[PDB]
Amino acid sequence: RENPVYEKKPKREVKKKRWNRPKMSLAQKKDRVAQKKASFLRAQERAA
RNA sequence: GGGGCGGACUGUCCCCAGUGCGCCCCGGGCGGGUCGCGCCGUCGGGCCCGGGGGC
Repeated sequence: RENPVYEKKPKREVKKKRWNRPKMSLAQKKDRVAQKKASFLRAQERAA
């Protein structure tokens, strides 16, 4: 009842560090499947 | 399409291969959007701009 006013905590500058994985692009996710197919083919041609 | 810097990720070649991203350097090719200059053409427009036989 004496001092009810609220004071915001001072803001500290961010170092701009990303903590979570970013979204990979179409080129990356297409190269991934291309090389997956290539790897499977090259493994199977030997395993046979 | 290249190089450098930093980094994030993928693949049963993976000691290796491969992809994107932010910055810079790029020698560049492409076209059109804007502006400037030069040249060409107009029985062009400016009462047919201005200078030295017929209406």
